[PDB]
Amino acid sequence: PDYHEDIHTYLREMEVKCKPKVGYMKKQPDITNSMRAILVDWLVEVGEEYKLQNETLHLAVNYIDRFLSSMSVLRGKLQLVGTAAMLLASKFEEIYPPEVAEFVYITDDTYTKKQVLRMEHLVLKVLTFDLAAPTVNQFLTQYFLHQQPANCKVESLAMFLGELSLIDADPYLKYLPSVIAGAAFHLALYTVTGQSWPESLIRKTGYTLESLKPCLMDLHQTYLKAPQHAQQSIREKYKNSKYHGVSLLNPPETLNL
Amino acid sequence: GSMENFQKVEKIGEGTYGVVYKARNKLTGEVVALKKIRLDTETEGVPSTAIREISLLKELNHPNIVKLLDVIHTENKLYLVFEFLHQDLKKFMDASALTGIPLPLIKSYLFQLLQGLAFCHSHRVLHRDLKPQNLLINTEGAIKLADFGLARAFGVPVRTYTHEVVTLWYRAPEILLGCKYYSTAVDIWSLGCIFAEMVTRRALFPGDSEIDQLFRIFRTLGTPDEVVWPGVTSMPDYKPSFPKWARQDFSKVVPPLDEDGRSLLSQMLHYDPNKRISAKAALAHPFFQDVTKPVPHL
Ligand SMILES: Cc1c(-c2nc3nc(N)nc(OCC4CCCCC4)c3[nH]2)cccc1S(N)(=O)=O
Repeated sequence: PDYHEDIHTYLREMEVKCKPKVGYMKKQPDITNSMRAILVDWLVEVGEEYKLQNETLHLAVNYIDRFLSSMSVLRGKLQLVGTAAMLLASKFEEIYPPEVAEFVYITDDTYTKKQVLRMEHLVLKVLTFDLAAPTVNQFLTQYFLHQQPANCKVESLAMFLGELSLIDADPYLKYLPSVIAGAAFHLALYTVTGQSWPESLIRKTGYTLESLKPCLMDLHQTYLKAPQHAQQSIREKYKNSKYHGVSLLNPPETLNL
Repeated sequence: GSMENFQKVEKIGEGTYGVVYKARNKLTGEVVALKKIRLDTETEGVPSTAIREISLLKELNHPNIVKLLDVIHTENKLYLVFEFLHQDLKKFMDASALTGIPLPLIKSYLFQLLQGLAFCHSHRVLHRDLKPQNLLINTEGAIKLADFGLARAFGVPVRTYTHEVVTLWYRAPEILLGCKYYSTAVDIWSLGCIFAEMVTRRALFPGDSEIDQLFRIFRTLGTPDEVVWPGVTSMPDYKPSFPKWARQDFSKVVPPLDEDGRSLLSQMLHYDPNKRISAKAALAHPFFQDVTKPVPHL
């Protein structure tokens, strides 16, 4: 574990500072949680079409939630915010980000290339360039090293659950990425192998099933209800072999906490 | 407008990014280094390199990492305001070519550089371009990492990152061999090369090409095999036709060095990245027992 503990400790400090305002949607006169779900679901699809890292998707959503925490946006411009956030996440995170034109193309010519570039700049100003945010994905990835044994179904199912949390500002905004990761991991572990949140992760994170329970109860409900959610892109993506078809698995009916 | 308080003193260089000036704040007297970055306002927008450099420097706050003081936005330009440092390690080595840098100063500089690098690594940042041109010194004995243009935030565990990284002479063999994963070890390798360079007054591995660079390393450290580097023969660009050179005795590689210095150096240049020493563990090395902070003679 070369620098693993320092890094984990540092991201635990940063997820607190890069956290969006929990209330924010109530303060937006024109947009809702239902519109934000639509947008994130669209971003999922863009990630698939351009084969972007899942990390890129998680960063983009964090940038949008922080931007909307401080700026009032009309609904006609919401997709513009998201296009610029995804472009910035790509530039930050990808080896080969797609060119700006591809981001203009993917918005069906709703917006101009100048609009996208100007929005890029405004997003940067509003976030003051603070782009290295911890995401649910960054914690999951570390939590995966405590697997006994490593299990590719558990990993993909965890990622799927984490991704589902991105869609629903209510209730997931309330929770830190480290906690959402803990819940997703445990829920995945249990669904696949009947097993539980590792003792070694209690030591690392300081979280127990007891502390994760609130997030867990929400996440389990999200999972059981996923087939009926208006947004379906995450379920579709996670049908492919790349992800071992995990969205096709049966959620457990009970948790026995 | 936003730059009205800055008086340009002189140009001090450039990069692919744009121009670097020395300037003074007309109101406070503060002398600074200004980096000017052109925005591709009809094409690509703000460049990925600047985005990474700015966000990463805003996180890293350490005595051995150059200070970003401010970021000034215009519609067409971005100005980075940095603390002004006297010169870089490259120019200091040239000034020192006849005498050599005294060993207390080499020790001090390496110590500080490792402190800065440990700080980066602890904050999940890879520098990926350590070289003497990118290390800045002041007139009091400090040295600082700079040009985070090629840096990146890494994940635990890492995934595959950009292959085209680190200037050739300072580039780790795992990169040269095309390995799928690389990690903080590549910065330590760079630092090892820079350490040897300070000592012998010439680049350790001045290759003219990728294959040449690799062979210069093999000729010095011995061609690696499965016993010193488990997995080497499985790398994407490993070739069974590689000539097999015997390792040379380190007191020939770095004559002026003591047993301790040689011990440190060999651990920084170990082939297997998973065994190559970490910056943090290097801080604890006996070589550093007696470190002081001399003033260079500029
Ligand atoms: C370096 C230098 C400087 C010099 N002082 C500097 N101070 C800061 N803070 N940044 C710099 O740029 C770092 C950046 C520039 C692009 C390449 C490396 C990263 C500086 N360059 C001022 C007079 C003379 C000299 S020199 N060449 O030693 O005579």
